Amino acid sequence: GLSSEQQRAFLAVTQTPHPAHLITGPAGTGKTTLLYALQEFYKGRAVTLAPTGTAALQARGQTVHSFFRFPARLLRYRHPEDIRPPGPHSPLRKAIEQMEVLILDEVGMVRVDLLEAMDWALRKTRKRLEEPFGGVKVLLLGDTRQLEPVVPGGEEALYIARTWGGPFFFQAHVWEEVALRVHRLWESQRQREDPLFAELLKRLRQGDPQALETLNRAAVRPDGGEEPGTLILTPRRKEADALNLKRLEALPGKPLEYQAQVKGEFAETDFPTEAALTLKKGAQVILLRNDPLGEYFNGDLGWVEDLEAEALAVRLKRNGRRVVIRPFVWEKIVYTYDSEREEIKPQVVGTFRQVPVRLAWALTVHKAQGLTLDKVHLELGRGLFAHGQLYVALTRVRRLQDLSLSRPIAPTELLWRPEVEVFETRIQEGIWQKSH
DNA sequence: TTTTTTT
Ligand SMILES: Nc1ncnc2c1ncn2[C@@H]1O[C@H](COP(=O)(O)OP(=O)(O)O)[C@@H](O)[C@H]1O
Ligand SMILES: [Mg+2]
Repeated sequence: GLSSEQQRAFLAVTQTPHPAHLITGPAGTGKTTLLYALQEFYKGRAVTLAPTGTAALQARGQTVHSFFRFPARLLRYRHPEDIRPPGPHSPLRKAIEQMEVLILDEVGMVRVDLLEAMDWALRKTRKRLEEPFGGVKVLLLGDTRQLEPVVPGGEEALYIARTWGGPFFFQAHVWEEVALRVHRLWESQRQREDPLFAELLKRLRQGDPQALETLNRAAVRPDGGEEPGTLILTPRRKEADALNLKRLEALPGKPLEYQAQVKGEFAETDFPTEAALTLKKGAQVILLRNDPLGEYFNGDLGWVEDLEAEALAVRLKRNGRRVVIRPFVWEKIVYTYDSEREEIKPQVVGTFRQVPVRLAWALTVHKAQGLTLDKVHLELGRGLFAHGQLYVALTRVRRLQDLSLSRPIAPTELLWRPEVEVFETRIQEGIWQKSH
């Protein structure tokens, strides 16, 4: 049931012994439905992983961290304390030893250390140290034009720069030992549903600011946020918070405040949600952690149904189901430099305990990455500031008419890091081999 | 500056 373009990639991946493939293209191009066809072909032989919970859900797999039991921190290069093989008689060891294919969805969101940790974990567990991924055939799928992987400041950023030169999956050293065969998908849903939108976005992918004039002519209407069924996106947290606060205060009903418990050193700028979180029944929220039992994910939108002491009920938009939310603990990690060997090392210095809930009438563009919305309004505020931020904001909706802007987009807000441009020009040949 | 993954 694949299109001709999808069948081309399906056959190029399944009917060759080559062990490393990348299937890439813009959103709506068929990557996920091709993944399902690959799963049906391989079924027992393949393990499906993704870097986020919502992507793992859409890929019918698990997160990379959960499968390999990686810690939620910087994965230092082949470091035995961050990358631990499974025990001698564990189910995970059997799963890795018998694995033939690893399917990795949304690979553009896989940070370089995550991918490298996969490589090392597979090599060590399978005892094939000289073969990339321990001889497992890796099928990467994803768009290469997204928000960059998260890289905190301080010694962590310096480590990643020193070790890999950057955060992207194509900067991993494993590509120096195996060639990545590339297969592009061009035909998108959007090309059929709104070709004008698809043409504008293609030019913006190419960094062409010319496209902004038509986009601004079509989409600028400052009152677009006042319309029903409209989620508001902002570049920064402060403006989204003010939006949410206004909606919360206008919502009739009795409020309940959830007070975080903070221990040790945890600056409030690093808080994953508000320390004093006030909620009302019916408030639009977004969940902030992945359920270990798979009933909800970080990024799930929903509505507050019940509010009680350290426990609330949320009705999920995704499936209409009810989930009960209790506090989670986040850790603050600091990396200290040893200054005599290379030797940075993590230490947990603080903890933050709070219900994993944030108000969601307004969201940041970063937080809305990976959601598909029916209608969005972009309240630009002081402006977009990150690689891919404009493109990700625009692509949250299916049609240009579903989008509105508070003001014209400026050419300074169309941002792409040159390393991503360089990698794209090299994967237009059909195969890519990282130098060194 | 500026925001976000991962348990
Ligand atoms: N071969 C196909 N047959 C039927 N529907 C398809 C096919 N390919 C894509 N679609 C539809 O197009 C939409 C986008 O496809 P998807 O696999 O989600 O693309 P992407 O992974 O790039 O977002 C999906 O909702 C899917 O229903
Ligand atoms: Mg996809």
